[PDB]
Order: sequence, then C-alpha cells, then structure tokens
Amino acid sequence: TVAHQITLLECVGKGRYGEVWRGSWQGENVAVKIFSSRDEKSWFRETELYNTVMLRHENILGFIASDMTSRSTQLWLITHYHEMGSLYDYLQLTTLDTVSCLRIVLSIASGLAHLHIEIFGQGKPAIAHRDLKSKNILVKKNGQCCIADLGLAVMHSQSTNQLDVGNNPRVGTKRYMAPEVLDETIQVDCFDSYKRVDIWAFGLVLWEVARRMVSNGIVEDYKPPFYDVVPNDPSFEDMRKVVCVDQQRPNIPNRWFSDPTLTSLAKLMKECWYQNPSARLTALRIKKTLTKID
Ligand SMILES: CN1CCN(c2ccc(Nc3nccc(-c4c(-c5cccnc5)nn5c4COCC5)n3)cc2)CC1
Repeated sequence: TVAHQITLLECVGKGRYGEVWRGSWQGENVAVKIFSSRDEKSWFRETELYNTVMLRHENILGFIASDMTSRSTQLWLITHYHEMGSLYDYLQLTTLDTVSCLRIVLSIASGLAHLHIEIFGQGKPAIAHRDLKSKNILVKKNGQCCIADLGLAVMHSQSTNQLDVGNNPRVGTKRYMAPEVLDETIQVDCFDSYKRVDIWAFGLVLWEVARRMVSNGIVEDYKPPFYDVVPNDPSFEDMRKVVCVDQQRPNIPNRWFSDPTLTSLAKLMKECWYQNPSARLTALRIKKTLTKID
C-alpha cells in the first residue's frame, strides 16, 4: 500500500482529531492523519466516502489512500499536503485584504455547495459534512481553501431516496453546534436538517475570517466564535445556554459598516444564523452571493 511506501517525517499537529504528519510517499510530501484508537468509525466513514464516491474537487482535501500499519494498529488517511496548514492557524499568522478574504470564503462556499449537491453524472450523492470549522479547512498556495475531515458525513441519493447516516458515536465540535443540535430538536431522518447544520457552522467560519480582513486601517484580533461567552473546550450545556436559552449570535464589529465587502458579509452570516433552520440560506445561494460581492 501507499502506507508501506510512506515514511513519517515530522508531526505538524496533535489534538482531538489525532495527529497529522508530513510524510514522504516515495519522496513526495503527503499529509498523514493518524486517527485516535477511540475514533476507528471516523477513519472507516472517511475511507468509505473517499473510496466509494467521486469525491474530487479544488475545494475538498485530495485523497490519496487509507492504510492500517503497526507502530498497536494505527489507521492512516493519506492526502495532499498543504504546507500552509489550517484556516484556524492561517488566521492567526496574518490579516487579509479584500481579494484574499473573498477568495477564502468563496472557495469554502464552493466546496460546501459541491458536497451538498447530488450529481447524476461522473456523479455523487448529496453529502452533509456535520463538523465544519476553521480547524478542518486547509489553506492552499493559491489562497483558496479545501474542506477536510468527512468522518461525520451523511449521504442522500434521490434515486433510492435513502439517507445514509453511518454509525459513528462522534458528535460535532460543541462550539460550532447549531441550536437544533444542542437542544436535540434536529429532524434526524431528513437530509436537509444536516445541510442546515453545515450552514450554521459556515456562518461562524465567515465571521472568523471577516474579522481578519483589514478595512480603513482597522482589523480585529483572531477569536473563535463565542470567545466572549463560553470557556475553552466549552461543555454541551455551556453552548446550550448561549445559543438556545439566551439565543446569542456573534457580534458584528461596528467598523464593518464602513466597508462595502464586510457590510455584505455581515448580511450573509446573519442569514446563516437563523434560530429557525428552514430560514437559513443554502450553500448554493451563499456561493452565488459571494461570486457577486467585490
Ligand atoms: C504554524 N503552522 C503552520 C502550518 N502547520 C501545518 C502545516 C501543514 C499541514 N498540512 C496539512 N495538509 C493536509 C491536511 C492537513 C490536516 C488534516 C488532515 C490530514 C489528512 C487527512 N485528513 C485531514 N487534518 N488537520 C490538518 C491540519 O490542521 C489540523 C487538522 N494538514 C498542517 C499543519 C502547522 C503550524
């Protein structure tokens, strides 16, 4: 396998996802994610999606191989290596201009609309991600991004009209959970519920990015969504009180209203955050609006 022709060179991150290494695949740099022993289901689900679907797009992390190897058993997922790393890390490294901000959020919208749309082709089922955040989006050398971490993905096919929810005890990152997830009101048998959860998450990511775009000499420091009202590693109950009971949304800095681009992005992210999931914009409507914005 690719794993047997692959040498780990250096650990570029460790956390809740497991570990990510820069590896050498017959000399070529690749990313190797080593799953936690507790997270076999995420490895199995991502491997399943990458191997069984035509999941190949500029704005989705490029799959090379999955592998099992001794070191106990380790489960590896081998992909394209993006030397700039995650959007989370990148937003701490730098501020953005108008072109850079729009290129990042349009590229995320394009990946997410590509996951959400069924293609009959060639083709692919509709896919909801269910754990979108700035830490599982990669920054590419051209300034576009790509979406990673499909281990919670849910699939729908119009031909069979069947929802494939998989079998993974993992739940989303608590900070990014939509209100319907947190108060357990989500309609688990309707595919559209899952897409709407991605739109809430995407809204928070748009907020994270937009804070870092400079306008009229002013920029915000990088903060995660709800930095002001929940602690690090917030509990399910911490989040439930903020989003379901108090019905709070991230604050729009006043300085955005002196910039045409940030004014349009403030409009967009609030229509991602309707408490009523049915009222949120779709990934395709977001893509179209971002293509028009200057
Ligand atoms: C300050 N910095 C900058 C960049 N860093 C860095 C550099 C390169 C990469 N490369 C990379 N390429 C592809 C995927 C991933 C990856 C993946 C990944 C890899 C393989 C399969 N599926 C997901 N998960 N995560 C990441 C990175 O962020 C944490 C979560 N990383 C990373 C960081 C670390 C610290």
